[PDB]
Order: sequence, then structure tokens, then C-alpha cells
Amino acid sequence: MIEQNEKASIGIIGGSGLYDPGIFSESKEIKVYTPYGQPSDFITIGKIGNKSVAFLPRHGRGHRIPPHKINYRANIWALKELGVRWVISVSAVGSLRMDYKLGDFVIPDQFIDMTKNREYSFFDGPVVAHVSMADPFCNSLRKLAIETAKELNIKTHESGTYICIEGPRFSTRAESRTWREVYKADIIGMTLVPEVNLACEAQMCYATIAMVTDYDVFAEIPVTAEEVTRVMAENTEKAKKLLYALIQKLPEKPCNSLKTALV
Amino acid sequence: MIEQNEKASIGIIGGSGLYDPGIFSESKEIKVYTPYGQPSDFITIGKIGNKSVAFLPRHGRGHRIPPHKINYRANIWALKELGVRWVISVSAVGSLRMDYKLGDFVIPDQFIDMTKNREYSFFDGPVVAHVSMADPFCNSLRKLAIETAKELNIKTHESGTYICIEGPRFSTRAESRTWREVYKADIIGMTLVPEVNLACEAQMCYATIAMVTDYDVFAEIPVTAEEVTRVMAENTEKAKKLLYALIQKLPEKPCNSLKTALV
Amino acid sequence: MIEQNEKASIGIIGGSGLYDPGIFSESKEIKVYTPYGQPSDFITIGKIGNKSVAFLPRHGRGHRIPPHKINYRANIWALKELGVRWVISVSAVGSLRMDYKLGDFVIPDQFIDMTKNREYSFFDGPVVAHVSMADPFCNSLRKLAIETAKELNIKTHESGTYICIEGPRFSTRAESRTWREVYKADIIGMTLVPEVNLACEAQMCYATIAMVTDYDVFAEIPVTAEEVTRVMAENTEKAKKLLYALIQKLPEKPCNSLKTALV
Amino acid sequence: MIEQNEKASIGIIGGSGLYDPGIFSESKEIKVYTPYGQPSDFITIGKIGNKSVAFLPRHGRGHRIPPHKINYRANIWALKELGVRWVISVSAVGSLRMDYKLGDFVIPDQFIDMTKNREYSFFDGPVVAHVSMADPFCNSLRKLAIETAKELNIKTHESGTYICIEGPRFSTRAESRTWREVYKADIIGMTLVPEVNLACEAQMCYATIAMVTDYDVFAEIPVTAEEVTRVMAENTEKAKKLLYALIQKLPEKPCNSLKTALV
Amino acid sequence: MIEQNEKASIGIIGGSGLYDPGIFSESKEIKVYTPYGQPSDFITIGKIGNKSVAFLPRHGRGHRIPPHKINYRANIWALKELGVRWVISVSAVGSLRMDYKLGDFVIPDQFIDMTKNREYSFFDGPVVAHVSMADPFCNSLRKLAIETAKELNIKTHESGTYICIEGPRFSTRAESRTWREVYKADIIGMTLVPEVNLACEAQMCYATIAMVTDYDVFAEIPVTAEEVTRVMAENTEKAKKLLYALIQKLPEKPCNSLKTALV
Amino acid sequence: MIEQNEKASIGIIGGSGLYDPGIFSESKEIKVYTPYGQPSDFITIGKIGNKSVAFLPRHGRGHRIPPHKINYRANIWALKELGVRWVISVSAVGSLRMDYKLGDFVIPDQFIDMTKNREYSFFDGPVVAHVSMADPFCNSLRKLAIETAKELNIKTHESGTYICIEGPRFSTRAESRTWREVYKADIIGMTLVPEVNLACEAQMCYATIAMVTDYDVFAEIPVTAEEVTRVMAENTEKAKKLLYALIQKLPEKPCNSLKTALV
Ligand SMILES: CSC[C@H]1O[C@@H](n2cnc3c(N)ncnc32)[C@H](O)[C@@H]1O
Ligand SMILES: CSC[C@H]1O[C@@H](n2cnc3c(N)ncnc32)[C@H](O)[C@@H]1O
Ligand SMILES: CSC[C@H]1O[C@@H](n2cnc3c(N)ncnc32)[C@H](O)[C@@H]1O
Ligand SMILES: CSC[C@H]1O[C@@H](n2cnc3c(N)ncnc32)[C@H](O)[C@@H]1O
Ligand SMILES: CSC[C@H]1O[C@@H](n2cnc3c(N)ncnc32)[C@H](O)[C@@H]1O
Ligand SMILES: CSC[C@H]1O[C@@H](n2cnc3c(N)ncnc32)[C@H](O)[C@@H]1O
Repeated sequence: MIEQNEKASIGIIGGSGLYDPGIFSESKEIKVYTPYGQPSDFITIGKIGNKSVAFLPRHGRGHRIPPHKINYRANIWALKELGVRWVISVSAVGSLRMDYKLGDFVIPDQFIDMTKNREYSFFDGPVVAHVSMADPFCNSLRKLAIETAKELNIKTHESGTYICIEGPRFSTRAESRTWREVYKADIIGMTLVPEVNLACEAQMCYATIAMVTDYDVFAEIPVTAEEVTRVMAENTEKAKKLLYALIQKLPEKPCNSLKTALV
Repeated sequence: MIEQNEKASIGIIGGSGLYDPGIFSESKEIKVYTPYGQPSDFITIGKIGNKSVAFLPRHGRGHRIPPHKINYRANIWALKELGVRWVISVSAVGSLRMDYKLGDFVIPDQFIDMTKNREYSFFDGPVVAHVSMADPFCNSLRKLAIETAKELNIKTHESGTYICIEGPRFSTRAESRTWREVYKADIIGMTLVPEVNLACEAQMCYATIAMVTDYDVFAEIPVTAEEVTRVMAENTEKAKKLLYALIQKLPEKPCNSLKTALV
Repeated sequence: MIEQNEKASIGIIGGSGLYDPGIFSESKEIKVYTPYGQPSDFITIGKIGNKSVAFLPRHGRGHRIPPHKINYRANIWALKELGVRWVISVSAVGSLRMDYKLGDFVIPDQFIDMTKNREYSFFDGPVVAHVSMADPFCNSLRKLAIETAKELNIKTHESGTYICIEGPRFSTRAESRTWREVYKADIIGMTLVPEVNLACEAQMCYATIAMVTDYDVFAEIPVTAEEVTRVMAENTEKAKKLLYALIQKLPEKPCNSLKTALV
Repeated sequence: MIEQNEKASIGIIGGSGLYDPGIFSESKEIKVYTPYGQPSDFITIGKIGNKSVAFLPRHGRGHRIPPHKINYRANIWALKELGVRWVISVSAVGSLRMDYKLGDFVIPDQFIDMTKNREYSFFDGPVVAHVSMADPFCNSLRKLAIETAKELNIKTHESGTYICIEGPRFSTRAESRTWREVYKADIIGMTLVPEVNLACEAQMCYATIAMVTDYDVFAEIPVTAEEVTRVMAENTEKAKKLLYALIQKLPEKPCNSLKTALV
Repeated sequence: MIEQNEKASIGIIGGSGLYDPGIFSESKEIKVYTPYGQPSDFITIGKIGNKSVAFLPRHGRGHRIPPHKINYRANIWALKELGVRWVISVSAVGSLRMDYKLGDFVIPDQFIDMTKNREYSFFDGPVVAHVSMADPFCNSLRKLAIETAKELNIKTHESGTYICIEGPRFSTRAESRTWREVYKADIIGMTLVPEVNLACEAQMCYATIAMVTDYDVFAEIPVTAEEVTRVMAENTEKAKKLLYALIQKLPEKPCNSLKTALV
Repeated sequence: MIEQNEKASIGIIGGSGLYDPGIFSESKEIKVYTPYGQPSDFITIGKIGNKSVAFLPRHGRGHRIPPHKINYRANIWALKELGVRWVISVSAVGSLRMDYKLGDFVIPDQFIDMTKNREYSFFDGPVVAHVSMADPFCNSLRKLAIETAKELNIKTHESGTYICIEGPRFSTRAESRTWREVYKADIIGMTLVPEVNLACEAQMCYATIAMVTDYDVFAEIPVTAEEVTRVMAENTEKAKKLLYALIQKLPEKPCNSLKTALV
């Protein structure tokens, strides 16, 4: 209902510990209209290299919004209104495998949705769409993220299955044994779904750069929120280097089409 | 979330007894995406004179949707997606005054909102808008409707205050005495608000052509739904003539000030 | 979805201070299925004279449910499932006129609805109904209540307009001046609407026996909930006498029809 | 709240590609009252052989309603109001196993519910019911469908586990590996639950005739909505023959044990 | 569920144009737990004179929240958790009378609630409370605000009836004529209710200092949001002097009694 | 919003068949305020040994509330307002293994959450909390329950994984094979989650004493509600002895701290 005059081709959704992306030189905060209400915070917009970039911290100012209350539809709609084509999510995840260590990055290629109470789509009728998500993340952006990590010599696992749980509580030992031994998941978090599905419906090329912040229930002391924030803080510098490099590497234009998903 | 390639500059919203406007030569029914879900029915789009017109029966097929359940936001959003600039509403109303006659048309110029359970705006945050509605209807469209009625010699009152109630029940005698003797309203219905509000927020030029179908509680036998449908049916031919003539009379382009409404 | 085996032709809905109607000899409490969930409490069913009567306290056990949270649709649906034809509501009201004194009964004949956001109907589509409520209460039951009061020599005003407010707060002085000097209301409460409209939609013959429990904002000391309960308690005996007598006076069968209200 | 005069003993719920069942000789469309609002479309009622049959397309006209927004409670309630005893569901499913072929029918005998956002029951209190669903489908109807397929020589698998997902997106590869390799499910869809749950609560004898329309993520090119519609269309003729024959084969009367399910 | 260690005895709720109260010398922003979710923004807490004061802008950062979406329950709950006893609201209002001029302050003593879509109470059951609000504002705080304005020689009307409308649209001319001539209202706004209700239920002593920012529909050019912000900006300095002086004038302790409101 | 004068250090939440705990010598029923509305019933408070104990039947009077509609947040909030530190849940569960026999008690040590439609937390923002629940039950309370069962020679399994399903329907055979063979669950119920979550967020020490009432789908006749009630009734006396003994064995004070869970 409002003409959006600001434009950005790349959107960055920051997770825990990344309220300030540390990637902008000059920027401003803007309010973006959505028919779903409030995005998590105002959108920070500014130029990086030759790119206009939009940033939104999914938990908002002061990490005031828990995963189950994030307005995922408003956040993705706001980025679409700005003309965003590429969406880079940076998240904190727990590792379900001894091989994915604290501070390691992971560029997942699959996910399993264990969420419960969310709004999963922009298409509630009369235009019905069933998007394919066999390979849920954008391959070209995943490949560019992997190349950037290799170029910067930042330790990064090139694949992984992300299991998304509802939260806000962390998993019981029985649940985590199920996630690992059975669902064959590698990392765990609470925010990927429905963000990734909505981005696909919005015809964006979305990928996640996850950083392992804890070993879930598997280390001598199980995961606590304090641990997650502390570990993410120790690794913000590397995350910002990776992001800054990846953003300049992206080509102009890259789920690209809804035609075969529309009934 | 999907590109709407169908286009219409004029939108007609049909009320009771007007499921088929009888104004189209060639037409088709389309599904229009909205972030609010389902409009009342598929929209009928077709050309009249040199105008592309979109028609929507607000109660849907078979008059299946009561006033309090109409998805007013989806209906106005759908028309906006089609590029509609002029919205003509045709409605059935009760007369609260005895000098009017059944079958007379009224082009109201004011309203009093007594609704209770509705969603009144497209602006829920973060972009706050407070539209001015001191003169709630579009003056240019009201004037063209009045000129059309004069040209066709169709008895029409050129002003009036519409009191919109919640429904679905009709008013008690005590409420109607208040509406007429204290508020000084002229006509009464259940569907004007929030339709008019939303059209204004969408920067459309909206006007209502109301048809007196009953005398509310004031005749020997009080209003019933059966009476409303019966009287509306006796006057549909005149309504269709008025509607057909008005549509061709409209200029290409005409609440066009969201700028001063935005905080 | 449940076959309701128990039957009652008369339903009593008790308001403030009437958890125990004091009218049954033998009775039992039953759970009644409704598609709207929970009625205010289990329904007490038993015989009085030659009639099967069902009783339900609208605020539930311990007056645990405030007016704005009462499940009016479940309460009326439960009585319909039992075969109830006559519904007698007993309520506590404030007086807006010096002539309607504490302890006086009032059999209202009109109402004005000032409630906000309650659920007003059983007809949300696809079967649309617009019931006529010009004379909102059942005339035959009002007349029998008046005759019973006259026979018992219980002081009772034979007409009156009930203004129903949302609550739970009581009115400001400016609001009460408006209800009286303007809307011409006589008594005030918080529970009549939507109970009366739902009963009409369910084709029952509904009437209210109201008892004045306070003078709203007009006495030197404005109304408090403590006053309402105290005054109601001082007049329970008279209320029970009136109820017991009216119940036996009712003929077998008496809004009687929905035909002309169905679009 | 209104008397339903129309009656049918058999109800058909059509899925994707089955808006027109092609089984009626003479029929009409009716609006059926429900306390849950709108069924997916007006019901089509007509006689076939010696029986009255009711048909409802679960996605509505133009496939306007996605799985997660279908009013399952209104659809089943409407069929119950009509007196339906047998409910035959025709649905499109993906095969999770490669030994099945596109176009094969499957008469499942079990399901696994992975839905997330739905209303699962008609019993929300005060009448609590916990239906048994160990064998979720009606055995007598499944057996009659299997006999019909054998008599018509239509290739049909006589058992199978249906995993019902939330949608509207299709599954990721990691999710589908879990559904097949771990859960051992055979077919997958989005509409079975809570339709089957509700039909059991309504004491109906429900069974699904599923049509394999894709191989989910397992063929060279993963499932798309376009493929589902295309394959369904190629096999509608056979589905109509099976339906027509089954309907005439059913006895007058056959989950009719609500007694032991009521706490 | 959280122990709140921060404390303030005075709370200031700032309205339009008052995001920065300009009264703190040293302060910090805190997050306050509420069972209703998010207050409008973090609460600014700091010392002024010998008082600890808490400030909350009701529209949030960047005036991102419209009146109909403000979480009034969370805002008042947060102030109660901090130990607030006095609540001073500063608001922008339209004048319905030509002698209450632009920039004049008004200390209303009554209100009329015309809101429609809000949550009005903290008491939804099982503890039922009906607060008595005949004189809705705290007399002692009103009297101190009036004394302060007199001492500073700031033009202020010492009484007035505030009519609260739902918004976000402004009133039609017919509604405004009704508010003035019929309801006898003096000023109009959108945010007083339920804020005042809830403060009374929380046993706080609440008063409003209103600033006339427009003449509603009565000047040659009707009210616009642009005008409201402009006039408010022209008078912020005076509002800050009034506020600063009143805050220091308040006694340590003063609706301070729910006992008689409890059923 | 009101001061709770009543105090209890131990809370007992009773499940199916335990409306009357048979543990009190003298007690009374009280209404406890919560910002979430209605707890399942009035809270029974009384003395046992040297302790004040609060009891709440989670299904309410007459087992009127099914698992999916229980107001878990109001029940745990009410116990917190009373000062409860220890919470003992007594529940009915199905056994997924043939060596956990009818009437055997189980003190689970883990759970798997398969619920779908519930409110899982007290922390919806702005104070975000992610409680750790690797070992979801209070170890000290579990150990005391186990010691009590040993002292009374009541057959009890000292560990076990509880899988919580949504209900109200019972599981299909395919789902149950999955819970056992795939998730490695031992017992199954519908009420543990979110009760346990919320108790941990409220910093209470919570444990479940489960009673095997059926073999789910694994016996010759699958579980029915009638069986669950019958088996629970056959073992009520034993459950009451365990409960009475455990209550007196508890020390004054024991999820102890939220500090590390707060972001
Ligand atoms: C700041 S602590 C909470 C955040 O941690 C992320 N997270 C990190 N480790 C885990 C884990 N082991 N399980 C689930 N979410 C996790 C979640 O997405 C949530 O937003
Ligand atoms: C078909 S009967 C119901 C319709 O009648 C219109 N209507 C006609 N007369 C009246 C009246 N007297 N009061 C309220 N609505 C009326 C309403 O807008 C509603 O959609
Ligand atoms: C027990 S105190 C609250 C009850 O008092 C009734 N009531 C009595 N007097 C008044 C009054 N003056 N205004 C509104 N409701 C009133 C209302 O319907 C409410 O259920
Ligand atoms: C018309 S495409 C969408 C429909 O496909 C059905 N469907 C077909 N194949 C699959 C599949 N592989 N996974 C999930 N649903 C499927 C679903 O029930 C949905 O209503
Ligand atoms: C900033 S423009 C919107 C604000 O103006 C206040 N307001 C000012 N003048 C008026 C008026 N004439 N009618 C209603 N609200 C008004 C309202 O409370 C709303 O938050
Ligand atoms: C009185 S029958 C319903 C209750 O049975 C408990 N229950 C007992 N056995 C089972 C089972 N096999 N599966 C699920 N819930 C069960 C549930 O928690 C529900 O509240």
C-alpha cells in the first residue's frame, strides 16, 4: 500500500550475536511497510562495494524477539519490497556431531522441519502454490559462500542437515539422540523454518551461513543460552570477514520461478 | 508475491441482489492474490465501452458471506493489484426517514461507524497512517453519479448520512430511534465500513450508490431480509442502467494524499 | 456430534448472585456438547411442576467468568440441544433513573447494544441470516412475567430500555449521562448482548427479569461490585418466588421462525 | 441452527484434479449450515443408482483453498448434517517407493500425522472424546474399494501407510529420506489429517482411494505441482469408473463406537 | 516469571511527538518481562530530583505502532512490575470546540469510550473485577498537574471530556458533529482507552496532560497527521517544562483499592 | 494484579481418574489470578504433615477439558503465585513395551515432544529465555519418588521416555510402531508438554509419576478411553498411598535458576 523507493539487491538476516553486522560504511534505518505488520526491526540499508545491501536482525534490538514469535512473513515481505534477490542468513547453531566443532562454520544443504506453531507460507488462497524444496537452499549462493570461506581459509563444513525445532526450550537428551542417530541431522537451530520457505516463495536465492556455538546435549555440560552468546561473540570477527567478502563476490542476479508450483 | 498482469481501472463492488451486475459483454473470472487471503469470490474482469472493469460481489456466490465475515482487506487489496482507481459500490440500505420511498437511490456524503468486530486498516505498523475522512467519499465520483442519475431521470437523493451497524441482526426500535432522532442519520446498512476506509488507504476514489430497500423499524411491519431481497430485485434494472452509464462517463483518472496521513 | 438424551423445555440463565436458583427439588448436573466449546458450567436439569427445566449460571461456579469472556454461543447452543423453547434470564442491573429503585424488578422491552468485539451470531456463512430484533424480547414471555409479578404483588416496572456495555469496568459519569439523557436508556448491564440475539437465532422465546442492584453513577456513592452482590443477596428470595411461579405458568409451547431472516 | 431437509447416505470428498467428479446424472448445489463456518464449496447432491450422494471438492472452486486452510471441521459437519454414513476420499499422493508406478491407485490402511497447524477435533470440552485410530480407516469400505478395483481390473495396491505433511511446500530430500527409510511410509500427501480424524469422531465409515501422481523427491526431477495436476488428469477417467462402481456397491449402512471413546 | 530489580515510583507514557521526553539527566534502557508480550519499546529509567522515573513512548521507536495495535496490557504491566504508583500520560488530541485552541493544554476529567477492537482488562477470570470509574482519572494527580500549569503560567483548561475513537482513520464530519453536539465531548484521541482502565485495575494513580494539536474537522482544512506532528513539535518545550516540574512536585505515594471491585 | 495471600510449597497436578486426590484432611477451594485466564479448576489448598499443599486436576471438574485445550500457562502460573517449589504430576499413560504392565508405575527421566498445537512458554519477548532441558525432570524429586515406591514396595520402573502426542485421538498402529521402534519411547501420553517446560521456566522442581493404564495398540484390543479410566480406577488407592508418603518426605526447598537461560 506504500511505494517503496529504497532498493537493495542483497539482504542479510542476522541471528544471535549479530545485531550489528559490522559491514556498513554509511547507512540509515528505514521502516518498511508489510501487510503482515512489523518486521523484527527497522531495515538498515547502505552500499557495500557496488551493491546496495539491506540488513535486518531477526531477533530485533536487544534480542527481544524469540524464534517462535518472529514475524517471518513481514521480514521476508519487507526484503521483497526492497527488491532483494539474494538473502544471506547468518545463524547460531548447535552441533549434533563431534566433527562440527565450536566456531566452525557450516553451509547446510538440507533441513528437517520440527517446528510446531508457525505460519509457513505467503499463499493461503485463492492462488495456491506448492513450492518444491527438495534442495531447499540456493545452490549458487551456497557455492559462492563455500568459495569465499576457502579463499579466506576459514574452517567451514560444506554440507549439513539443519534440524529446526520450535523452542524456546532446548532439546531433551532423548530428542537429541533422535535428531542425530535417526533423522541424521548435523546441526540444530530454531529459526531457519519458515524463513527459508518464505524466501523461496518470494523467489529469492537464500542460503545459510551457520556457526557452531555449542554441542547441544553432547558435551559434559549441556548447551545454555549463555554459552551460545559467548561463543558467537568470540567468532564475530570471522563471521564479518566472511560476510563482507561474500557480498562483494555476488553477481548482479542469481526458487527463481513460481510457474510450476502454482496449481 | 505474484505479478498480476490483468488490469482494470474501474472496480464495482456489488451488494445484496447484485451477484450478476448485467453490465458485461465479454468477461472472465480470475483469482487474485492477496496477503489477506480470500476475496469474496473470483473477480469478473471485462471491457465496457473503452474501460476495463473488475467486478466483485461482496457477499460471494449465493450470498454466502455475511457482513461481519467479509474479507474487506482482501477485496480492496485485490482491486488495488488490478490497478483500480475508481470504486463504485452498489448497496441495499434501509431508510430511517419517512420522506424517502422504497426504490429511491441515495448517494451518501457522510457516514457514522457503529461497527464492532472488524479489521479497519491496512496499516498496522511500522508505517503508521491516519487517513483524513472528514468527507469520506470521493467528491468527483459522487458528482458524476449524481449527474448520471439526473441525465437518466432516476430519482436519487444527492446527500445523506449512512450509519453502518455490525449485524447480522437488524436494529432494535430503541437503537433506530437513536440513529434517526439523535444522530440524524438518513440510511442504514452493514457493509460500508471498513470498505470505504480501506479504499481511501489504497488511494482509490470510492463512492456508494445506495438503494432504499426498506424503512427499517418504521413501517407497520419492520424490515426483514426477505423484504430487502424483494425490493432490491424490483429495482435491479434501474441500478444496472445507472451503473452502465456511470462507468462510461468516468475520466481515465480521478484520498490521493497518503503523504500527509503518514506519521 | 453427540446425541443429547436429556430434554428440557424451559431454560433459566442465572446472573450475578444466582448460582443457586433455589427452584429445584430433585436435579442433576450434566455436561452438554457444543461446537463452540464450554458452556459456563454444567447444566442443572430437573422437574418443576410438570416441566423439565434446565438451569445454567452464566458466570459459572464461583462467579469465575466475567461478561466479556462468557461463551454465549456455547450456552445458547447447549440449551437448544436440550430442546429448550423458553429462556428466562435473571440479571442484575444498574438503574439510570431515580424511579427504578433498588430491589425493584424490571421486565425490559428494548435494548441498545454498546458492547465491543463479542461474537454476535451463530450464522457466519454459508447460510446467512439477519434476524429482526425491532421488539427484541419475546412478548408472550414478557407478558407472563408481568402477570406473575402482579399476582405475587412484587414491585416491577413493565417496560424499559437496557443498555448493554462491554465492561468489565463500570461507566464514567460522562458515559452514563449519555446513556440516560441521550440514548434514553433506563437500566444498564453487561450480559444481555449477545445472549438475546443468539436466543432469537435459535428460535427461542427469550425474556429478561432484571433486578435493580444499584444506581450506577447517580447515587452519592457510585456503583461498586460489592454493592451489586449485596443488593442482589437481599432480594434473592423474591427473585426465586417470581421464577418458581412463572415457570409453572408457562404454556407448553410459545423469533419463532427463521424463514424471512434467511437470505 | 437450521433444519437440513436434504439427505445423502454417501459422501465423496474430491481432491486435486477432481473438482468435477463426473458421476452425477442430475444434481444441484446446496449451502449447508455449520457452526464452523464455510465448507470448501457448496455441496453437490444428486441420486446415483439407488442412493443419494453428496460431493464436496476439498480445495473448492478453482482449487482456491490450500491444504493448510481447508475447513475440515465444516466439511465433515456438513456431510454429517446431510446424514452421510460412508465417506469416500479421492486424493493425489506421491509415492515414496520406487516399485509403485505413476497412475497406480493405493487404498491405504495406516497413516502417520506430521501436520502442524490444524484443528484436529470436534471435541474441545466439556464432552471429552479420545477416539481409537489404531486402524484409522473403515475396514468394510476399504474392502469394498479393493473388490471394486479387482472387478474392474484397475491396478491398485491393497495397503499402505500415508504420511501427511503440513505443506504447502513439498518435502526436502532429508525429510523424504526420513519418511521412507525410517518411518517406512509408502505414500505422502497433505490433506488426509484431520479429515480422517473428524470423520471417525462423526461416526462415519471413511476410506481413501489415493492416486500416485509423482515420486516425491526420488525421480530425476523432483515433484512439482504441475506434475501432480498433469498425472491426475491422465488418470481421472479410471478414477471416475472406480468411484461410480463403488458407490453402487455400497450397502445401505456400514468408528460407530463413540461410547468407549467418551471419558 | 522474572524478578524485576529495577524500581521507579513514577511512570511517564509519552504520545505523539514525545519519543524523547527531554527530562532525564542520566538514564538507561531496560527490557521488562510481561505475560502479555512486548511493551511498546524498552523502558527508559533514571533519577529526577529525588524520584526514580520510568518512561515508555506508547508508539515505540520511530512511531512504529498505531493506536489500535499498542500492547496496552504489556505497557501497564511493565510499569506495575517496576513499582510505579503515579502514571502521567502526555498526549496529542484534537479539539471539538473553537475555544480550546492549538497549543493549549487540557487536563481531562472524564472520557467516553468509542473504541472497538481492544483488550480492556487484566481480569479475564477466575478473579472477576469490575472497577468503578465514575471519575476515571486520579484526582490528586490532576490537581497537581493543574497547580503546576498555574505556577508556570502555561495556558491549560482544567476539565474536559476526552472521546476515544478506534482509528486509525480520523472522524467523518458527521461523526465529529455527533461527538460534540451529542456526546458533549471536548477533545478527541485514539489512545486513552484502555490505558486508563488498565492503570486503574493496576491500582495506579493515572492522569492525562493533553495538548490540542488540531481542530479535528472544524477548521477550514481538516486534521491531518502532518498537522498533528507539526503542532506537537511547536509545543514540546512547554510540555517538557510542565512535565519536569510536575514530576518533582509529586508526593512519595498517592483506584488504589481493588477490594470493592472484586466479585 | 492481585496479592495472593494463600501459600503452598508443594503442588500436585492430578490427571485422569484423579479428580479427588484423597490426601487432604481439611482443605478449601480458591480462585487464583493469572494473566492467562482460567486454570483448569479452583485450586484445593490444605495441610498434610508440616506442609501446605495445593492441588489442581488438570482436566477440571468432570474431566471437562481435553489435553489440547488445557490452559497449561494458567495452571503453572497459579502454582507459582502460591509459592509452589515442588510439583508432582500424576498421570495415566499407555505402555509401548510389553514388560511395562498395567498398573505398574513409571518415573520417567526423558521425553520426546510430538505435540502440535500448544503454547510452549511464558517468554514471548522482550525477555528471551531458552531453558535447558537435557534432563527435563527434577532429579531430586524423581529420586524421592523412587525411594518412596521402594519403601512402600509398589512396583515402579525407575526410568523411561515419555512421548507426548497431541490428541485427542489415540495413535494409529503405524505411529505407535514408530514411537517404539524409531523414537525408543517407553510410555505415551497427551499432557506432559508444555506442563513440564513451563514448570522449568517457573523454576520449579517437577516430576511425573505415571501409571500404565493400557498397552496402546499392542494388546489384542487397542486402547480406548473406557479402558484408561477403568485401569486408573483399579489403582487409585495405590497412587494415593505413594502420593501421601512422597509429600511428607519432601525437604523444605529443592531448573533452580534462569540466569544462564536468559539471552
Ligand atoms: C541465543 S540462545 C538461542 C538461539 O540459539 C540457536 N541455537 C544454538 N544452539 C542451539 C541448539 N543446540 N538447539 C537449538 N537452537 C540452538 C537458536 O536458533 C536460538 O535462536
Ligand atoms: C439481504 S438482508 C441483509 C443486508 O441488508 C442491508 N440492509 C438493508 N436494510 C437494512 C437495515 N434497515 N439495517 C441494516 N442493514 C440493512 C445490509 O447491509 C445487509 O447486508
Ligand atoms: C457482580 S458486579 C458486575 C455485574 O453487574 C451487572 N451490573 C450491575 N449494575 C451495573 C451497572 N451500573 N453497569 C453495568 N453493569 C452493571 C453487570 O451485568 C455485571 O455482570
Ligand atoms: C496440486 S499439487 C498439491 C497437492 O499434491 C498432493 N501431493 C501429491 N504429491 C505429493 C507429495 N509428494 N508430497 C505431498 N503432497 C503431495 C497434496 O495433498 C496437495 O494437496
Ligand atoms: C500523529 S497523528 C495520530 C495521533 O493523533 C492523536 N489525535 C490528534 N488529533 C486527533 C483527532 N482529531 N482525532 C483523533 N485522534 C487525534 C491520536 O491519538 C493519534 O495517536
Ligand atoms: C481418559 S483417556 C485420555 C487420557 O489418556 C492418557 N493416555 C493413556 N493412555 C494413552 C495412550 N496410549 N496414548 C495417549 N494418551 C494416553 C492421555 O494423556 C489422555 O489425557
